[PDB]
Amino acid sequence: IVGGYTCGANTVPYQVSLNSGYHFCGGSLINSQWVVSAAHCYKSGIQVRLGEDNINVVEGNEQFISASKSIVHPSYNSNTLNNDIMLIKLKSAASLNSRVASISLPTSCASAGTQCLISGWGNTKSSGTSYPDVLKCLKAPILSDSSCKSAYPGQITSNMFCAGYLEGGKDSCQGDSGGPVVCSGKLQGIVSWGSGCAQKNKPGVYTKVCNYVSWIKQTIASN
Amino acid sequence: GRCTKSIPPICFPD
Ligand SMILES: [Ca+2]
Repeated sequence: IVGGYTCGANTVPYQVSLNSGYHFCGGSLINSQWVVSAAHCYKSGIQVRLGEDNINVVEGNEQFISASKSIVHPSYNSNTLNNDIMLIKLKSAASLNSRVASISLPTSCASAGTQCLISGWGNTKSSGTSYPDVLKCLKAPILSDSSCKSAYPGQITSNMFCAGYLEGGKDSCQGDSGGPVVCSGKLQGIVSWGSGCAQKNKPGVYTKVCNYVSWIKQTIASN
Repeated sequence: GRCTKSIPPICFPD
C-alpha cells in the first residue's frame, strides 16, 4: 500500500497473508474454512496466516493453517486478467472471535464515489521497494466506469472496477494482490492489477466481487 | 507496463 497508514493490530480481522516460505499475496476470510484471493496468486503449497499484524514477529493472535484446496475460476484469463478470483479452503477451520473474523459478501454492486478500505503488506513505495512489517490501510473511492476505461483503454472488463486517485500518491502495490477492498461493510473488490503503483492517471484495478457471489456460494457448497 | 500486484509481479509489454 502506497500513501496509506498503519491499520492498528487486528483492526482488519478478515485480512490474511498467503505464505510459501515468504509473504506473496493477501486474501479475505469469508467463513471459518474459506478465503477469497486473486487467481494470479495461485500456487501449490500455500499456508494461510490469519490474525497477523507484524508478519515477521510471532505476537499472539496468529493461526497458521495449510490450504487444502486452492480453486482458480475456470474462466480466469492470465493475459487479460479477467475473472481474477480464487477460493482457498483451509485444512481445518479457523477459530473466530474479534481479532479473526469473516467479512460479508455483497448483496448488490457498489456505486461510484463510495469510500472503501483497501489493505495489505505490499510495497509502500511508488518508486523502488520497501516492504512493511505491519498491516497498512488506505481509504479510496470507487471511480466511475468511464474514468476507469479512459485510464486503461481496451483493458477494463465488466468484472473489473477502478478505485483510488488520479492525482497519484495513493494506491495498492506489489504484495497486496488478492487482498480486500471493503465498502459499506461488504467485500466488493480483490486487489488485482495496475500500471505501476500510485502513478498519476493510473488508478488501481480490482476484481468486481459482486459478479461472483453465486459462483462463490456454489463452489463452497460442492467442496 | 501493466503488472499484477503479487510478489513477484506478473507483467506485460504495455
Ligand atoms: Ca505475526
